Amino acid sequence: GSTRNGRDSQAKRLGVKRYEGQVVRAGNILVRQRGTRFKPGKNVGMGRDFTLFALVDGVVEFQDRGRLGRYVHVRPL
Amino acid sequence: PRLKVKLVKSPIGYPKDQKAALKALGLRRLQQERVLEDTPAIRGNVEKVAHLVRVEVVE
Amino acid sequence: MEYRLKAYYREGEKPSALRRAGKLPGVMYNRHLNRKVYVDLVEFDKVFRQASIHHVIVLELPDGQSLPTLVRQVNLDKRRRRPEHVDFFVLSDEPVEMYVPLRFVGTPAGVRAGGVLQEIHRDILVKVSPRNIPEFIEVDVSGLEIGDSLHASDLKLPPGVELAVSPEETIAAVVPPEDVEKLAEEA
Amino acid sequence: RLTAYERRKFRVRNRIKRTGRLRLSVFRSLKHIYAQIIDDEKGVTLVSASSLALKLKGNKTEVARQVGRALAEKALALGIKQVAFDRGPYKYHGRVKALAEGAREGGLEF
Amino acid sequence: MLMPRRMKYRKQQRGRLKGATKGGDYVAFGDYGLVALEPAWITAQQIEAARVAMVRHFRRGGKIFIRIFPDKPYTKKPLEVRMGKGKGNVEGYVAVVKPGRVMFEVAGVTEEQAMEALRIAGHKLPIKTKIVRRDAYDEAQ
RNA sequence: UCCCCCGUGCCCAUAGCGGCGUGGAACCACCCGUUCCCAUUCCGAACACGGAAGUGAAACGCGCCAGCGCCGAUGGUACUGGGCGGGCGACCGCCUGGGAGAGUAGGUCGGUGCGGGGGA
RNA sequence: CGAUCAACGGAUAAAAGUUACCCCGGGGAUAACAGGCUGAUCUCCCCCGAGCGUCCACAGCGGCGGGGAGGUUUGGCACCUCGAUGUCGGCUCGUCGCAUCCUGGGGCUGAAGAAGGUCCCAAGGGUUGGGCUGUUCGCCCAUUAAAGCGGCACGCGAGCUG
RNA sequence: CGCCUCCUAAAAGGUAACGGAGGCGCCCAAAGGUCCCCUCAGGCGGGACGGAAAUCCGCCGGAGAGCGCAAGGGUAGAAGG
RNA sequence: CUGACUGGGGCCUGUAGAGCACUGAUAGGGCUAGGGGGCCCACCAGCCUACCAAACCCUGUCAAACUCCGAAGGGUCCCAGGUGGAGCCUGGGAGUGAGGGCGCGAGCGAUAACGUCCGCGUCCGAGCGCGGGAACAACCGAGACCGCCAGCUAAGGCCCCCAAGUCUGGGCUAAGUGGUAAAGGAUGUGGCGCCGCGAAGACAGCCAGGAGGUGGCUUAGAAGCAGCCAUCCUUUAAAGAGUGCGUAAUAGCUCACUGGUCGAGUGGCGCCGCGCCGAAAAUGAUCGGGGCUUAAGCCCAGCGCCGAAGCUGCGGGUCUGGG
Repeated sequence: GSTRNGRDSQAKRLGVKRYEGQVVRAGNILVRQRGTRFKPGKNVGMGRDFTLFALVDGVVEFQDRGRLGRYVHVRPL
Repeated sequence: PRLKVKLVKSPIGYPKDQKAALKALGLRRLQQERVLEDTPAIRGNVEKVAHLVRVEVVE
Repeated sequence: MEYRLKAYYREGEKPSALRRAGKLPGVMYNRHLNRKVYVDLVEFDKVFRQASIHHVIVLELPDGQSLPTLVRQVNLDKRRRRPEHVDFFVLSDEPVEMYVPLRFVGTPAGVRAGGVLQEIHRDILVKVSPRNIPEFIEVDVSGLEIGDSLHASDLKLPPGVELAVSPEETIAAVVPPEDVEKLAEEA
Repeated sequence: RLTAYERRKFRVRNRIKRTGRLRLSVFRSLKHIYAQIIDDEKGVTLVSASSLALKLKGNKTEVARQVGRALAEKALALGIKQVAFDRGPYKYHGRVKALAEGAREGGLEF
Repeated sequence: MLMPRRMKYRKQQRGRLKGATKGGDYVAFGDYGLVALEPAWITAQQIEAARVAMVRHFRRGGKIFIRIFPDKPYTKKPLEVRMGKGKGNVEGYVAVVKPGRVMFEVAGVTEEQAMEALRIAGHKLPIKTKIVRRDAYDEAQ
């Protein structure tokens, strides 16, 4: 008896890193995601790999706009 | 309101969170009583280990 | 027919107690009202088999109210096939939807030949008058053979009836019977 | 359901909403050109120019120039200088480009 | 016998069986049925044995209604092999059946025939069962 | 300060789909031409300019309709945190807190801000 | 820039087998024996009764399936034991279970009698000799009332043989 | 035997088994940037060759298409042409 | 003061569940392409098909790698509580890196293993210190500083061993079940609910009769006891051209049925509690034993009592922190 299966890639540690109502400095990774489960918004940047991060400082503000996808905002202090 | 709280059952073998809840109320031995102000936080810890402890609202 | 059943307002009693107490927790409502209630288990069963959803059921409230109602739905203990909560639809005025039984007059010629008859929908869906509820709907299921089928469009209706399903919805079919003769192939 | 008109409109306007500078929306009817400054954070029209209101005439390009300078004046009176131009569904050309020149030369920054 | 003609995944995990029958728990098609009473699996050989038993006891007419299906691939390893080194092969296809599951609906049959037929089929199956009738409880569901 | 229209936006279908009627004062649109600006992997279809012959047919706008769609209770339950038990086992009960999805009733043929033009 | 330094955090720039001729250190961290837990497999037992059985489901049978018991097989795990628990077979000596081969008792019969079949209760006693093979096992030989099946570390090497 | 995808994996992440499935060991000078333009699959009806399926037309379609290649995530208010 | 933990609030998640909106799988129908059959058939089409069979629709289900949804929860952060052998930082020293059992959620396995592999938790390890469970590391109780010829309780017990009730009240069981196992079976028993007929008299015990042509498909010549094609009524209690013994022939029996004699329950269902069988393994058996039956079992209600190294009381020691 042999096996074709048995291999699995490494855990990537995706997900949201800072939550709403949480102070962040600019440059902090907000969401480490594949594709855009959250879209960048107010004061929120997104690198080449869809990584959302703080553009300016302040507080994180998640906001779902229904059909318009889930956005993130960095509301300044 | 205040809370006469008598630890009336061993926490041994129970989950460490429950034991830590006992320490939060400062209870250390069996038969140890503590009247403590009923705060929703303290009342939360009491609710967590209510099965391990007896409670009576005194004042 | 008029099937009366005493209705009591469950106030804050735990449903497990009432179901334990021979009481069937239910709730009666319309676009106007909504009330937590309970009944007798054995009473609701006895009437309800007579008083299937096809029929008005007058809940005899404690205050003297006699509600023309309709069992919109009933919850069942799947682990026991036992009713566990009742949905009493307060059959007020302004004609409402329900299910009416089916009076399948006659026997299919094919069924007499040896085929098997299956009733697809043994009840029908109609938004009809609260006080114009025909208890039955007959059908000519005699002129059929094995493989013949009827639909919702062929059912004739009493006055004021509104078929609330697809007219092309088949409801009665005659399929080939179950025979050991076709089992030696399978033996 | 959308149109290349509509899809173009949300296209350019998403692109320009993206930056954050005030937007210069430019509707363009067959007989008129409408232009306004808008703060997407507030959904409030700051300054409103419109060929219809000015009662202009002549070549539509002409009126686009004129209303462009008019809106430039109304805005510069309010201190608004940097503003993102929104060509909307339109191609940046002809009347719309004439208006944009009406604002750039009108003292507006873009 | 009963078996899925194809599937996204050949093998499959066993999985807990606790809980009540989610779907298929009221007499829907036939007049009588054989509802389960204890959670258990039922292979295609067992479903088939109960089916042929029912049809034989009828022996004429009637309509049999199998409201279950053996999709989950049953699995055992080769005989006398040590543990590990892959997963066992697909012995066959079973069907999970929780309590409340109305396994069988027979219609187009006299009461006594369907009753005794469902009784024999009950003996063919590995679970305590209960013959029942289509009811307003069924009609209301 | 109200009605209409035109631009925007927000809420993300209760907002849609579908059918129905309706608007040309104005706006918008359709529309008239293609010399110009510009353009077609061909085409003035589109885009672009000049324009006003006619039309709201279309579109678009508004008002009606629940057929579809979407929203959706209340109860009840699944489930479950926790504390208890039971079961040979599969698994199952009970107390406390939480509590669905489905379905039912029922509801929705949008609401909202900003700025313009018109009107009252 | 030169990597299948791919055993891919890459021991050399550079490397395969064999040992019953073996040896040392360790291990019950781990195998073969046994024991142990499970009972898949196995033996046995019941459920349904399709069908057979002139007919007649059940004298005898018992399709397809189901539910059990035992723990003697082959197995699984690796739990004691690798500063040792000697492993098949035969012999001697037994003892025990009954899921009874005969002997005892009985039921039913497709039991005329006789002979049988099946089941039930029953472990007191018995269960032969030989050929072949290391064999157990099995076949055969001649019998027998019968020529039981198993446990006892597949009993028994501080009892023997090898 | 290294890395990617999914489940396993118990609604944070991480999480084992010689567990259940597939991949990678490249490729693109455009398959990169930017501006501008367009929106698919599919279904129906009509259409010479010509079809089931070429190209064309109209009609219905939120994406079920496509997005170089595994899966997934994402995506037409584009990342698609 | 930041800790564990707790409350408030904010948000993140796709699990259980549920559902079929995607992907599949899927049972039966409608519908119907299309292929299959029959003719009509090649002049090419057309009918019929109880054939298979798209797509679609209806009803009904499944999914670890499906999700229109979706918890309970958990994660994080802010605020508050929280002074603890709490927390953080900086250094020195470690050991450990063979774990195991139990519970729960999973995988593998055979929904086997005192199995293996994970997650959450606990205990042992290291607590083989203590009470109970007879004996027993992880099951129940409970964290052993010491002493006392003190007291109160935990689980567990209170008939003797063995301390505490042959304690009290209400039931059930008769199997020593208790004090071993399943399907399946069962006039076991106790309690239920459900329906029938019950004096225009029940079951029941009896008593008395109980059919005719005679033939149908007539045929292994039995109108009825035989493979069935049948089932007119008739005889003033009306009793079927039968259930079964003789009948490839009559018999005669007996039943349903006719009433009467007795004269009150009887008849049949479903539910539940506790029981029976089902139930055979190997040295001598056994609930730990003795024994135990309105229990000394099981269930329910109590009260009291016993019961540890738990706690309390006294005394003592010692460590940290404060005076």
